[PDB]
Amino acid sequence: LADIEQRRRAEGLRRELRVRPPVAAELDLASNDYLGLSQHPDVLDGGVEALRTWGGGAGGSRLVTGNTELHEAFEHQLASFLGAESALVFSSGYTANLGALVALSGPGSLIVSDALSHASLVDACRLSRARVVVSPHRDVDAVDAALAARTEERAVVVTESVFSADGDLAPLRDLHAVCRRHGALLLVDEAHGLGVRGTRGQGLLHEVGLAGAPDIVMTTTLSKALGSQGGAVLGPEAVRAHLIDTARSFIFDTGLAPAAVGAASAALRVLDAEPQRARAVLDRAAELATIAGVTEAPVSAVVSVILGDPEIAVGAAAACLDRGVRVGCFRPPTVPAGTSRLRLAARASLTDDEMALARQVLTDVLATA
Amino acid sequence: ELDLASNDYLGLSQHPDVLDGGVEALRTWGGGAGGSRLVTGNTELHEAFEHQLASFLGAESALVFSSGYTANLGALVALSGPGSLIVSDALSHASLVDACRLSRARVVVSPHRDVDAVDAALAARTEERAVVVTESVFSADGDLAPLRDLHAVCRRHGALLLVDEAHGLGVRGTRGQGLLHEVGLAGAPDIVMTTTLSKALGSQGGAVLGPEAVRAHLIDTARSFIFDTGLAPAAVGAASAALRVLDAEPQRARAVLDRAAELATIAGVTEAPVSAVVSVILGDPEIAVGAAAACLDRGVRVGCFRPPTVPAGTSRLRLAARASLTDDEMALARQVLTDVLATARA
Repeated sequence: LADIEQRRRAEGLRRELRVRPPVAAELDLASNDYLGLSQHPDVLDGGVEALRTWGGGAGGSRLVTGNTELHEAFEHQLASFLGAESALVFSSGYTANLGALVALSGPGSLIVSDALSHASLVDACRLSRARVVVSPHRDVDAVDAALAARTEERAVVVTESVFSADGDLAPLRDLHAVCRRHGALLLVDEAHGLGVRGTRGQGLLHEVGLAGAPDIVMTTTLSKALGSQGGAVLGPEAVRAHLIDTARSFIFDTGLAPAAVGAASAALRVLDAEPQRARAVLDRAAELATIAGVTEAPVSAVVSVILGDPEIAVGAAAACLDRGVRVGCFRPPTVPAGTSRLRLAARASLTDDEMALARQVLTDVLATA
Repeated sequence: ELDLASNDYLGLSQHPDVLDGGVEALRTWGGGAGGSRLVTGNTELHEAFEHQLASFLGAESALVFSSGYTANLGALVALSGPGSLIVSDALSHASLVDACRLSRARVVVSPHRDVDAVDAALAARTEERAVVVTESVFSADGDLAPLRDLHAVCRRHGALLLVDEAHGLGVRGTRGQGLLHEVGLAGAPDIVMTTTLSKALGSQGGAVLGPEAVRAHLIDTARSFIFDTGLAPAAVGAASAALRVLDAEPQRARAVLDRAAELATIAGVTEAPVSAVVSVILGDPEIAVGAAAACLDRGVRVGCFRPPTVPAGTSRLRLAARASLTDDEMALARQVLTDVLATARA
């Protein structure tokens, strides 16, 4: 009942408030539309055409024909682009993670999940009803130790390829080595890897040479680089079939709107035709990092700018905002108490003029902090 | 062929205004929303639709999710949690089980529409916080939940009532506002409602409706919302337009009932259907799939529930009514279903 109301008290008095409305007007360095494809003309046209062809939403789930030919065609397109045999779309990356992790583990199995994991995967781990071990961030030897000592026959090692927290890279090859050595599955969330890592933006798995691996399952969102909505699970065909019969986050879920599928497919075609875009987001990231005084070269789209106390940094975010530039802002308790930071999300579609605005605003705001 | 298996209850998925709304939304806001709705996703469009839907359903506030599934996850997880009690109806529990598991709460599963069982569960709890979860129209048999009784019992024990109106929206109510609104429970301070946008409203997504505090609470604490990139503008525009068509044309909501009755008449069912979907219980798990295959082979796709979904003695066909059903299609259904059922119950 009213229990809600002073668990407003506790976060009314304390540093947190929600939320805000836009309508396209200023410079956004906080979105994860890494390739700027969300508002690309061709993506808009693809979503519109798909919408006019199939209508709004669909109807049920599938094993032969519930949704559409559109979904399958896109699944094959994405799978072909990423080097996997099969793909299956979900309503979101969240539900894709739920479905995949639940279907590939279950009771009596082991899940080894990186500590800095997005959730998405914590809820998936809970929903899986498997034994969950949380291993230290990118600690390969810890994972190996967990896998070697297990009594459960079936094991899944879960990690992000590019971490949502700091944008750092996971040691996918080493992890896959320990996985194969102990007969474990490797499940990698490439939400921040797709369109960013790889010479052509195929993700970190493809970049480090693990595309098409028989014991690797990949998940990703369609809402970042591919600038749309929805999720996808990719891997060997058997994985897709298994998902089709068993996945409570897929059979009960009405799936993905045709418009989102068309937009994602178009975004994929533009990305495939323009590999330079994937380099462009990294280059822009580097530019932002140089503007912000960050010495560490960006390995992903997002640049973290650690300032310190949670009120010079929020002040920096407010000054940036009042000068037409919205940036990301992490503070306690989302991050450790001494590391309140700004977060700069690069996009491949950033023009030199927009970068000039960012340069002015960020230079001035940061110089006085 | 004739599809009697879809849940596009109002036939709005390809309604011209729905298409135009989605196209406009897409051309205005683009594909998806870049990020979540704590980033830059809370668009004027989402807010406007939430207010619109809340206004139509008589609720104070609404919050849209990427699906009805994630809407249920968010609502149930955020409003229960460790140290609380969840009382979940047995026949709605198989869609809501993931939410119950995710909730980290103590979960008691009560017999179908057994109000006194729920009361006994609420009275004997040690947890101050309790949530009773049910569907208004059950996906299993399309029957109605005793919402008024459940609410009386909830108020007796200071418990929250959580209702999934996925199959009630656009179907129950004089204007298709759902069962809660119909039995006079709209806008109740101790009732939270969820619904999909993918059935009657012929689009995609979910929504949680209730007191303003519920919405603010969800925005601040709901993990299937904060970590979720949300709902496409096109889906929101399509849903909004569908809602406007439904509000302007209540007869559609009446029509789906009428067709359902007709289907029930075709199948020999004596009870007038209380919802869009009609069950034809045959029996054995291959007299029913065989009947479904015969229907399919004569141009009509019907539903078929079997073990694990239903008890072994009641494997059945399911016929989903739509407002967009023509008299010609109803004639086809008459011919095919009468013929097949006579040959399945023989």
